Amino acid sequence: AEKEEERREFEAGIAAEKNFQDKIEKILSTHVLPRNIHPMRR
Amino acid sequence: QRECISVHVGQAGVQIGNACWELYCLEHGIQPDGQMPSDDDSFNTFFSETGAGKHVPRAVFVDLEPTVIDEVRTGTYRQLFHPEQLITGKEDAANNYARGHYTIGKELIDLVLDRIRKLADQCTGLQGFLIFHSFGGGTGSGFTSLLMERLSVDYGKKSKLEFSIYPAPQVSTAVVEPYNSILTTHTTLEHSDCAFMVDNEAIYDICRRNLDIERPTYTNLNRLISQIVSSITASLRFDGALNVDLTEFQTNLVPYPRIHFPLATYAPVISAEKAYHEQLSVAEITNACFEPANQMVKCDPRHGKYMACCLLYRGDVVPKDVNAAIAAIKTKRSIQFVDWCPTGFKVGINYQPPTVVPGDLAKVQRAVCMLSNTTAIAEAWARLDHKFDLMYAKRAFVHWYVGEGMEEGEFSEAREDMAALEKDYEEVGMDSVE
Amino acid sequence: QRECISVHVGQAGVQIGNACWELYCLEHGIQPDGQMPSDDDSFNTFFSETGAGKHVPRAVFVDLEPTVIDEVRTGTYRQLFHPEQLITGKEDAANNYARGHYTIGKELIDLVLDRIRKLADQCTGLQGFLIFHSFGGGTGSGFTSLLMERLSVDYGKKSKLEFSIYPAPQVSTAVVEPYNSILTTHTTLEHSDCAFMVDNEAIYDICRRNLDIERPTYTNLNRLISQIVSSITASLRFDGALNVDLTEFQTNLVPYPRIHFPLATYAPVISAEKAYHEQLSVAEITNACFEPANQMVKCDPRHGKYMACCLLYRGDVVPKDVNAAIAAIKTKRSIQFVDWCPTGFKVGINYQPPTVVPGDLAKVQRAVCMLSNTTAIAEAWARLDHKFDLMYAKRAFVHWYVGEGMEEGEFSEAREDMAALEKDYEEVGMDSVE
Amino acid sequence: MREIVHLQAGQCGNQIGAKFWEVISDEHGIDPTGTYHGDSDLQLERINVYYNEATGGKYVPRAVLVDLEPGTMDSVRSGPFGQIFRPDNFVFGQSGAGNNWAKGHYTEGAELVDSVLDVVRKEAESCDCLQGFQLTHSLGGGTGSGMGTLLISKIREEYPDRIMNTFSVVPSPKVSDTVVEPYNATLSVHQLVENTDETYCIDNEALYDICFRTLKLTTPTYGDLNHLVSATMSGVTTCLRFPGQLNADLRKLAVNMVPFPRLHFFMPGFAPLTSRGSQQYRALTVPELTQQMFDAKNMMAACDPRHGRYLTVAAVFRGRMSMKEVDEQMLNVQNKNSSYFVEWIPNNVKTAVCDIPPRGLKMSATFIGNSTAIQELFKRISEQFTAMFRRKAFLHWYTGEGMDEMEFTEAESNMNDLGNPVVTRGAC
Amino acid sequence: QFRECCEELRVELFCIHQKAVCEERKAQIAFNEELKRQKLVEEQMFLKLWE
Amino acid sequence: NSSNYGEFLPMPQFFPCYYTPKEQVFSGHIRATGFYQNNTLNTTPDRTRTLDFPNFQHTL
Ligand SMILES: Nc1nc2c(ncn2[C@@H]2O[C@H](COP(=O)(O)OP(=O)(O)OP(=O)(O)O)[C@@H](O)[C@H]2O)c(=O)[nH]1
Ligand SMILES: Nc1nc2c(ncn2[C@@H]2O[C@H](COP(=O)(O)OP(=O)(O)OP(=O)(O)O)[C@@H](O)[C@H]2O)c(=O)[nH]1
Ligand SMILES: Nc1nc2c(ncn2[C@@H]2O[C@H](COP(=O)(O)OP(=O)(O)O)[C@@H](O)[C@H]2O)c(=O)[nH]1
Repeated sequence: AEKEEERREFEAGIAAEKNFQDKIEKILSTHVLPRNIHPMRR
Repeated sequence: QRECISVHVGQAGVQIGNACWELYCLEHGIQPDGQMPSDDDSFNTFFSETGAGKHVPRAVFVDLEPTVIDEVRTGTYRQLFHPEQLITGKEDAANNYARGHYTIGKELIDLVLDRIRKLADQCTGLQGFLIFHSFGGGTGSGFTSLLMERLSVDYGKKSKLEFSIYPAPQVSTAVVEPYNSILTTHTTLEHSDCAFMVDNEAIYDICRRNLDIERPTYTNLNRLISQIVSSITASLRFDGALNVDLTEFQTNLVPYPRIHFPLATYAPVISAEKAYHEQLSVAEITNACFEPANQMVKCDPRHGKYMACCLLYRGDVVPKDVNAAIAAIKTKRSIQFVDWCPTGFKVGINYQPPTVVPGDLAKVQRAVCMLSNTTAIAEAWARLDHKFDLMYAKRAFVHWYVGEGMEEGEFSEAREDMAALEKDYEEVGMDSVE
Repeated sequence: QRECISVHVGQAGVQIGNACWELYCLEHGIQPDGQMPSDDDSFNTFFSETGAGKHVPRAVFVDLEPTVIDEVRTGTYRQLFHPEQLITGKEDAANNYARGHYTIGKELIDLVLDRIRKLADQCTGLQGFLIFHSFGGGTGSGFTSLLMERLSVDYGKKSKLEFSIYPAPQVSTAVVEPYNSILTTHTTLEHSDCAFMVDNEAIYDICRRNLDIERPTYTNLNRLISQIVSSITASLRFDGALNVDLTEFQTNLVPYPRIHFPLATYAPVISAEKAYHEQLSVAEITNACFEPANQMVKCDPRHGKYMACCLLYRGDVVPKDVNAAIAAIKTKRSIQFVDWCPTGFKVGINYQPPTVVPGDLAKVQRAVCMLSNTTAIAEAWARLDHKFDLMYAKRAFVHWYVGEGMEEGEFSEAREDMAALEKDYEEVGMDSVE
Repeated sequence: MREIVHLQAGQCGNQIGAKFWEVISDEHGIDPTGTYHGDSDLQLERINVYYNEATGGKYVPRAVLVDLEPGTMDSVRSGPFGQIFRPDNFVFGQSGAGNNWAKGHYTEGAELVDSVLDVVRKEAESCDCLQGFQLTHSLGGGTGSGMGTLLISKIREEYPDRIMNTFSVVPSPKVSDTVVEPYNATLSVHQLVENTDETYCIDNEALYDICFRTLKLTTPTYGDLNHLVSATMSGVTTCLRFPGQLNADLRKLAVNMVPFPRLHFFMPGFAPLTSRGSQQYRALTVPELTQQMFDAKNMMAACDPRHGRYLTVAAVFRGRMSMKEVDEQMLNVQNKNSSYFVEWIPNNVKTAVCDIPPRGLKMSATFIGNSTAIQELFKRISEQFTAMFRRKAFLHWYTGEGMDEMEFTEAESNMNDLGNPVVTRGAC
Repeated sequence: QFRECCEELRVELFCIHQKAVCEERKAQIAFNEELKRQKLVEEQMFLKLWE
Repeated sequence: NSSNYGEFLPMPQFFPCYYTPKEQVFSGHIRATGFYQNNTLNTTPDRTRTLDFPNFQHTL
């Protein structure tokens, strides 16, 4: 058990890393609250 | 909630302000007329709001002579300004400090204080005043000092930052320049609270050598000053990692109560067809600040010691890249600091890339103004002293002043006061031996 | 990290710089303007990735005559350098070491030194200030003098290679060329590191035989000199089995601290229709490296000994075939080596194959740059002294140098130390008898 | 059931406390809106130590947010957990603090201290059994030093039997974001001697040192800095929040950790600290946790422990771990490093092993150490103050606001009399 | 809250902002070149007035 | 020359790229509406050390 449990936690950490990478690419896709742009643009 | 009243006295002040307001307008986004584009609290720092979308500024343009206010009232900014804030005289102060201070001051000073009072009534917390002028003619000097006395009477607990054009140290453009300049130095030592020096010839040289403009004009000379004033008083306009206040500039740059004459510099004065070739990183923009050919005053810092330097970073700047730059610059033995101040640096961070006016400067991602209170300004002070002594050896050009009404003793009082300034600068100059 | 500025001073240098850079780029990748055409971290050393993924050069083309430097800021590579980088003067240094270490120079020297500062503040491990300067036309001699000295002071232990071009045996394109040399080696013998001297007379001879080119021009020579400078600085900008940085050259070639004057000789300098007939095998290339009719300085190796030779191979070089070559050489009796240097030559192997600028040097999958502190450069050193003597004899072409500074003494003072160099050579070649 | 009120003073204090509230909100499972979305009932079992109950489960943090500049709490409320505090806790006023201790202690700061204290009162009698108060501030500069010390004095004279935990950002040697840091910090340290119970000094230099050397981070920003402060900020108070064996609250740490009533200055430390690239090359366990914990490169204050004797130390471990590991490696670190530990105070380690680990990790450990390396930190800024004070510089604003020349000499004499006991403990 | 702490968001923001700076500099270069054309037209005008 | 100071109408590609503001609406609608003042009569319960509402069963 303490083995299978340890292996399960390691796999959870790898899957979390993968999800972080997909999330980072999605949020770097192109992302701009109108307030962050002075009337000059809008 | 935090705002400052901008006063421009004389052609110099009016024109610095011309550039000053054009820049402020652009930064915020306000259009010429005053109405905003088809649509924030930043407008509260310099403008107001009439409840109709016509931001009007907290500006008092005073000149004893027209055509310099009439250019403003005729040009494209006739509707940004309140049509009566632009106070116009009827007789030029005539490069006469004591005409602007003794005879033609009383036909206008009541109106000017009335408008300062009206602007300060619409103020929640007044962080201070910004007095823009020269150390030159009567409009720039005498009316300025006569204004400073009344604001010391009426606003004695209020901050008054000052931006002044020091006389050109080598050539100049008038012959009573040292007379007027030492008189306004004597009358603004005890009333002005932090007065930034700007020399013309330093702007001249930095425009010729860094801006790649072999034809610079006054439309550029204080177009740079508009940038540097905005970079000073923008930390209360935006947020930052290390936001700095107008009282923080004073409490971190004027160590003794009389030493309130810092010299400034701007960072990236790069020239559009020149910035495709540099990192413009924090370390090298700080090195470009401390390099002795980018100052605002023609004075060599190597003949003196730095006492307090405030760096104002605006743009995408990392405070620990600032840490690295300061750690690099404090190891060089050429830049000498005073020993009664083991750390003499202020850092200010603002998340705002600088606005660029259509013209000479290119925009950059990072820009710092470095405000240093150096002991090397005593060289310029003593050079102006030798200038005045050489002219005053035989009462040249004194008959105009004593005929209009200034007494003979005010010149000797100004001489003794600025010689005391010399002695104070030497006294903070030498090290501790006890 | 890996870094090495290139301070090309004088026409020969600037001109050669043009060649050296053209080669650096085509080899690394930078396009004429830059912006790596791309689709890894080589550039870093002899370049600087600025913003926008740019690639700026690490150089400072200095020369007190517009002509040359101007033809760079108006041709192919008028985008790589940042204007400021290339500093130019107004009046020429009319063949006069005087105009250098003395007049027309006291001025420009200040800036070039400041520009050298920034080009080295954006770095992290300056592995050598490679300075390319001829030994004739004032500039190349005088200007270099001032530079070398200043650098030696500020940038101390930092290496300072100087691919100077040695004066010529016969030919020669200056009747004052002699004077400058015996006044320029009084500064490359006391403020330098490993000045690789190359004579123009040899590249001439080689271009005729091996390169086949019957009448190539200057560019053709400077281009061969590029392959050599390249090979030297290739282990610090690419990979290798047995690398060798600039520091290793200095702590392996120079024996006593005043014989820093080695000679170089490229490898396969074959010519297209002639290379398709040879095997350019490692041995074959080194067999030619020590040949007496390919050394890049007329000085013949037969009438001399080899204090310590350095061999930097490039391209397909099995690291167990060089030991073969070095043995198949040390075995011979013609090549003689000072007894005081048991170990023979130091091997250097890099994979990056010599690139080819569509011009002369054809495609050879291997090569080697051979350096050596031959005990026979004395021959040339002596030829020089005779000229200085025959000329100072009737104090000729001296009124000039003494009218533009240089007290008459210099010539005498220096010529003595030049003869001191002679003894040093005929002293380290003496056969250990104790 | 126990109880702690969070004071935040100054810009640095407000930002570090905001990161603290974000960290423990995500630990307890509280969303930004205040509602509860968690997975374990132990999170809700002891939630009302930092989090006052409201109508329907919108738990409100019991922190006051104080500055003389009405600009930083606006950023706090616009931040990623802004909409969770009570708006009556936000107290401010447009004035120029001006990084000035006199202006934070004898003027507009002393104007606002009464209105601050009213909210501190209301949150203090809205309690069941208050352990005490916990002020986050920066010693260098004003507001956090001036009003922070004035608030500490007033709270100590109001409730004198409660534990005061002041997390202070002490000025660093290498750089200085303001120029009057010795001036502010000698007075604030003088006031922190005979008021507080647990000071925690954090240098910014050590923050960037653990950001670069250990974290291997390229552009470490102020958010990550305050996050590293918030890690130990949260980890010190975990046995009053979560179950586990060998529980330890703030007063148990204090009695177990301050020998003489002046030497209550502490060096925090959080050390399961690995980079993203070095995480997978690791065999995370209690021996290695002790290795990074007692290593001098995961420290949070720029003071090297190897130029002083450890007076006493705690490790607040968290996680499902065996205790023979922590017991035997505390014994082994005491036996390996003996000259750096005092001999007149034996068994000078503390172990407290809470059960719940922080999110994203299986075991963690918070380091508290009363090293005699505070010697250099005090002596250095004593030297800087004496250099700035012999020549009578940067002080006319203080005398204008109403200081006396004698008070600065009192503060410097008291801070030197704080540096004297740390001399004596280094040589018995 | 994920915007404010990832550090690759911040690096990639450096990248986008530098690209925007470069393109904006190009627009400025075009504008200043247009200023140069306007000055040349001014010079031709003053030439023909002089003649 | 003073006409240069309002000329060259702003293009939609001249401004700085982003605008990070300091918006005081929170302070704006808090400051005028008080800073809270404890002007009340106390309602705190009879708090004891550890025996709030105890039991006195041990007696005759
Ligand atoms: N940017 C800018 N600076 C100016 C301008 N006009 C004057 N200055 C500065 O002002 C200095 C001279 O100021 P004064 O002597 O007071 O000139 P004045 O007020 O017009 O004096 P009068 O002839 O009596 O009208 C010059 O040396 C300039 O540096 C301007 O139009 N633009
Ligand atoms: N590779 C190469 N060498 C050159 C070239 N031109 C001149 N040289 C060498 O340079 C020597 C003299 O030229 P320089 O020293 O560069 O003359 P300079 O730098 O113009 O100095 P001044 O005449 O005072 O201006 C000659 O003896 C040549 O051997 C060239 O175009 N290419
Ligand atoms: N860790 C951390 N330190 C900060 C932060 N903001 C400011 N500081 C530090 O606080 C010091 C000065 O702050 P201070 O002058 O006291 O701000 P004030 O209280 O408003 O006057 C600086 O040296 C900063 O390094 C933050 O968000 N996190």
